[PDB]
Amino acid sequence: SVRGANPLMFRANVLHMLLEFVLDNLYLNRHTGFSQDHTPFTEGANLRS
Amino acid sequence: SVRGANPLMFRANVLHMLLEFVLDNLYLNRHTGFSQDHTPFTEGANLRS
Repeated sequence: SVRGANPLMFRANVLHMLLEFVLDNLYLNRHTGFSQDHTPFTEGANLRS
Repeated sequence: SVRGANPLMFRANVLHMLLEFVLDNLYLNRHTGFSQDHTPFTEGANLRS
């Protein structure tokens, strides 16, 4: 069945899933730049772009 | 909006304005001639022409 899955394989699958969840997130957070807020919504904070 | 200024930039703007107010007035007062006046109300005064 295409709509179905075998339960005894659940853990195996979930595990591998988490493994990719990690692999796919292995990056360094890069810094971009800002601009001061020209409105009064915030007290002149620096919003990242 | 074309019309309308931004209040948070008021002092900033005003200051600059005062700066030009000074710069535009940085001159020496030149001495020009006069004329001896005999109008009844300013009799004998030397008005600068």
